[PDB]
Amino acid sequence: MIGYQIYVRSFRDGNLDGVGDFRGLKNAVSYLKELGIDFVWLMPVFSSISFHGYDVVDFYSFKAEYGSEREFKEMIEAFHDSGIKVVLDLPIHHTGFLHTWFQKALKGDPHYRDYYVWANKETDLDERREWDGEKIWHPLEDGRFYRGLFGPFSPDLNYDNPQVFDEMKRLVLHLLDMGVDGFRFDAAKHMRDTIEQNVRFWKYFLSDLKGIFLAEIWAEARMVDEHGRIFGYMLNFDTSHCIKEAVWKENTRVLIESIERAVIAKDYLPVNFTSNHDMSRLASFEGGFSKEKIKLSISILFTLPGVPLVFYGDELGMKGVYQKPNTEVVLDPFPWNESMCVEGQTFWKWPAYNGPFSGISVEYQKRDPDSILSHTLGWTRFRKENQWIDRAKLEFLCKEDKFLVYRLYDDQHSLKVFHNLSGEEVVFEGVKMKPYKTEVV
Amino acid sequence: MIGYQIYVRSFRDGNLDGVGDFRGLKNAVSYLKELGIDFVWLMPVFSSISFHGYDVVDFYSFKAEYGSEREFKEMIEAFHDSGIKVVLDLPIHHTGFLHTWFQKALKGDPHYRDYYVWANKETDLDERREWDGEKIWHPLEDGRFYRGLFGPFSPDLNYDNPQVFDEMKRLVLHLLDMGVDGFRFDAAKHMRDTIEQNVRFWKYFLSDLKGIFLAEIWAEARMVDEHGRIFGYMLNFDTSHCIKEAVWKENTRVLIESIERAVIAKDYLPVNFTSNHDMSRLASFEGGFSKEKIKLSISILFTLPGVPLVFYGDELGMKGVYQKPNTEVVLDPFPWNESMCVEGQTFWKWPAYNGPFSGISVEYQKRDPDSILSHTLGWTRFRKENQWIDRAKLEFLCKEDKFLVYRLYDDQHSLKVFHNLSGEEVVFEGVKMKPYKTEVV
Ligand SMILES: C[C@H]1O[C@H](O[C@@H]2C(CO)=C[C@H](N[C@H]3[C@H](O)[C@@H](O)[C@@H](O[C@H]4[C@H](O)[C@@H](O)[C@@H](O[C@H]5[C@H](O)[C@@H](O)[C@@H](O)O[C@@H]5CO)O[C@@H]4CO)O[C@@H]3C)[C@H](O)[C@H]2O)[C@H](O)[C@@H](O)[C@@H]1O
Ligand SMILES: C[C@H]1O[C@H](O[C@@H]2C(CO)=C[C@H](N[C@H]3[C@H](O)[C@@H](O)[C@@H](O[C@H]4[C@H](O)[C@@H](O)[C@@H](O[C@H]5[C@H](O)[C@@H](O)[C@@H](O)O[C@@H]5CO)O[C@@H]4CO)O[C@@H]3C)[C@H](O)[C@H]2O)[C@H](O)[C@@H](O)[C@@H]1O
Ligand SMILES: [Ca+2]
Ligand SMILES: [Ca+2]
Repeated sequence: MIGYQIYVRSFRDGNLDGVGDFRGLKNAVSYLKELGIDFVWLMPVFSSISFHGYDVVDFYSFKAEYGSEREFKEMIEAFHDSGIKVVLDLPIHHTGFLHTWFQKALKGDPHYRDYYVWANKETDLDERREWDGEKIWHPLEDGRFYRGLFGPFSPDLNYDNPQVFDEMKRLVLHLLDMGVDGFRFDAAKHMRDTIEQNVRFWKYFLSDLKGIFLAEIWAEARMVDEHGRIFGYMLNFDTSHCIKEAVWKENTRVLIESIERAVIAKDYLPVNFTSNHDMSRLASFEGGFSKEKIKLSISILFTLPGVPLVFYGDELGMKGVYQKPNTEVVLDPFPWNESMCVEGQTFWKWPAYNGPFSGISVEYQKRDPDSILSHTLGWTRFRKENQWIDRAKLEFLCKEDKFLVYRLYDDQHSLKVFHNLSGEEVVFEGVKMKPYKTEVV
Repeated sequence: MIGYQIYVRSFRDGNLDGVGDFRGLKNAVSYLKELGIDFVWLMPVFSSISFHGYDVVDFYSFKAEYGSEREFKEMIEAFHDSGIKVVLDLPIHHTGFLHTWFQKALKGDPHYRDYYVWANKETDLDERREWDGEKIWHPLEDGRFYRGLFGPFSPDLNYDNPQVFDEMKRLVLHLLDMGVDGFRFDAAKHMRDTIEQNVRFWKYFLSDLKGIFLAEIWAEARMVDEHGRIFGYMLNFDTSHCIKEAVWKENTRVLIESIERAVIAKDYLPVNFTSNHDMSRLASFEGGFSKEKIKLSISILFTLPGVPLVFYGDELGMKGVYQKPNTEVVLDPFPWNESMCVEGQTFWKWPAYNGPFSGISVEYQKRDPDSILSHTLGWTRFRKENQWIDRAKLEFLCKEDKFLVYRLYDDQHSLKVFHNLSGEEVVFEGVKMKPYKTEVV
């Protein structure tokens, strides 16, 4: 199993307007299939006014710019015809400020008023986030305060209200009933105010539901476990980082610690990725790094158990440094050819980090056997033929400073991995591990 | 007559995807009618993969994101419904690289190969643009060289060929029966190789047509004059830039030589604009300027013969420093309210020079008489009750380095206007004029 994270608007255009849409997604299948992609994780396809669409104004209507509900379905159909699943990012933790539910709660409506979170005499208004620490309590003139973790325009939904519960669960059944193979529950970590409350929440919420359930609980390995089992697919921020950090600091330690810590034997499938939209792209890790180091990070990712996910463009090494509040710098148009002028190319805005003629397009890299894509095409094909590695067991045979070597095995398999993090050859079991290379014996 | 240039994607959203479209444009009518707009010029609405949309790939289909032909026309009616005309930007000078005809011409199709311009053995392959001075002749793997004054992906059509003419003649007709009121001809200055050939062309092209034919010719007034009579409406870059520079230098000199140069006695209407997408915005003119000098620029614009045009947002003070290749920095989303979060608002990308809570939104300035909007309103409202001023005659009653005074008159009408370009008070014939104020009597 190999995933691929797509930002719809930047992937492929299907109606000749430069804006990525459902039809173009549909025509990109060959690329995905040639990339050995099993399922696509599609960032917010629901109508919101933002560019990233995490503040949904309606879950029952799609983004006009991506397409119609009919077009959405023919893309689902098509993807299946080609054996690929489709997982939709679902930010049900909060609705946009303009969602009709919030618009009503605001205008006094009682039924919807309970759909959201408001300040109570016994509530701390100076309460801030655990990370950036900006307040979560936002004021209305009528002295009213509704809580919103991710800002005043992403009002948190009351998941205490058993009405919201069904209100939403009915939706999950809707998209599923429509074809959606799975969801990527956006912010799964914050559905309720206490760790214990959230676990049970998901317990009930996913009760009688089948399909890929990917959760985003950006936290300490320890917590991800508790939910772990319940979803079946947990986003492994731990290792996703540690691979790059280890390759960067040319040291196996943290990777070894994180492998044992966040991968080894889990009641669920840790989803390990190259990078995502909330951080700098693989190719820009810590002031960006070596073309050969980028590959090594991709090799390690595909030679470790769990489910390997690639954020669209990472297989080409697209550049991008995370920034605020213009987070669209890491959502550049996917470069199909060098001129970025081809039936299908997106160009809704001029590229921030990845412009035309950069030598990083699909049509450019496809040729040079030394390219990051040609390389990734290598491990994606390998991992396609070795789906037994998903649950495979790991056994370290070498924990040196600049190199790692372990063994992946199951009842009827056993493969030995050789990762050299230094840029100077080292030997193990007769094997001559080259600089910054993964060998597979 | 007052104009309004709208970049559709950044104006109003009618399908809740936070992207401008024909439906929101329709919903933006109250705004426009109340702003005193007689006709809106709409930047390229045809299918193209760029964000601006000047490299068309078909003129018979609308930019997916903006909507369908259905919605396009439901909008056309509503605008006509409110006494507003729809002028369309028409990039018929060239086609996009992906446009059908050029793709067929790339194969050799006898018919379409001659729809474009090819280099000859006696053609200076290293020709150059008059201004920035770049290559006009683009190469092709098989030695070929085609001509595209705007880029290898914007290959100009060959107008020595009647088929190209007919082809575009039908188009205009098509869009006209469609209800469109007129066209803003993009690069209307380079339709032919000889300044004589160009006029002949335009003369013959528009010979039996009716509507607002606004030409775009970026040249000395003398050239604009030769084509003048044929279109009837000419975009006036000469005076448009002078009203801005004269304000910036508090030196009426250039303005007078300019008003004399391109506005006085013309056999067609000079269209005077606040600014456009090919240069910085009014508010950012030459390091941008004070809320004072901005109103003064507008004051002057709405008190001169010809047709005053406002590039969307300029009535608000929208900053925007022009630059390339990311020319979308001047196309910031038109801010309806401060939080930029209200049904109809766009946010397809994070603003470049006009982020949220910047005090320039429409809802914010509607509640302040001193705001650039209130000031523009008075000017459009005034010029609305003085239709005679477009065809009006001018003569200078007073010419002083820092303040201008002149007379607008026709047979039954006469008006005195007083402009103060300096920050120091000035009085003329028993009438003081505060710093940067304008007075009409
Ligand atoms: C309104 C917003 O909507 C969208 O914003 C989105 C939303 C809201 O719909 C949710 C998701 N992302 C959230 C996540 O669901 C949440 O739990 C937390 O995640 C924080 C995390 O809670 C914190 O603990 C720390 O996590 C720590 C770990 O705990 C630690 O163990 C070790 O691994 O280090 C990391 C980081 O140092 O930092 C993370 C990010 O900085 O914030 C991120 C941004 C999306 O990916 C994101 O695009 C847009 O993306 C935004 O731009 C927009 O502003
Ligand atoms: C393919 C392209 O499409 C789009 O570009 C678009 C196209 C392509 O269809 C045409 C139009 N604009 C063209 C214009 O139609 C053309 O004639 C020339 O216009 C030149 C002019 O010909 C030249 O003489 C000089 O003008 C002189 C006057 O003659 C002189 O009297 C005094 O006023 O000083 C000025 C400047 O010093 O500079 C002007 C601009 O720099 O270039 C501008 C950019 C549009 O506004 C523009 O958005 C995008 O904007 C681009 O980013 C993209 O690359
Ligand atoms: Ca599209
Ligand atoms: Ca829209």
